[PDB]
Amino acid sequence: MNNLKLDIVEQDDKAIVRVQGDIDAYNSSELKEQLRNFISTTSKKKIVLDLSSVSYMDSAGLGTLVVILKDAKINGKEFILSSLKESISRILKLTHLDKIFKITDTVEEA
Amino acid sequence: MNNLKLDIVEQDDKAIVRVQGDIDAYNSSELKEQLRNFISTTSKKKIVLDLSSVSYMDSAGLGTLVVILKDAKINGKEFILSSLKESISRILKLTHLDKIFKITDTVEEA
Repeated sequence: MNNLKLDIVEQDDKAIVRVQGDIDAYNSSELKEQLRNFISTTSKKKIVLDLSSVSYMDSAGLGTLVVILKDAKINGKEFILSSLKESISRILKLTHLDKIFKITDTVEEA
Repeated sequence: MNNLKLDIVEQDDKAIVRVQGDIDAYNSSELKEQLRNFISTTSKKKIVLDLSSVSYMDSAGLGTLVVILKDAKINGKEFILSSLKESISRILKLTHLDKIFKITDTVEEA
């Protein structure tokens, strides 16, 4: 159970979570619980995951993001994925998860 | 790494996979592996997962199903989820994965 570094910055109406590392079976449980806790103790209405440094995701990772999106909405927050690298934009289009996730080009746009 | 048993039946234009057990982190890799191989052998155009005995799915499980749908289509096949229990119907709705999966009420309807 390896990498996964979270750099969180809150400004405007956004809680920006810069994710370093890939989101896969080795750190998806860690990702879920950090986001879980953060969502419960932030005043911001939008939670933006800045994936600019994420190059890979596996099925465990996609499943975790899907449920985190749900947990966020349960909490009354908007969840957005921003600054995807082409490999991830690719994976989301192929699996049609782009029909579920709100996705912006840049974090500022969210 | 516990349960998971696949009862496969081919008839008509479809390959019916009766899944016994839960689709979770403990057997999602196995699930993906059997389906992968099956999808590569069968001549049926439709692959139907009869989930009537599946009571639970976790994030690893949902993520696996999403990529199996993808791999299925890659192989030119139709992938369908059928006979869901309400717990599962519930989860797919909450996560909005019902926007991705073709789901039928019964296996015969697929």
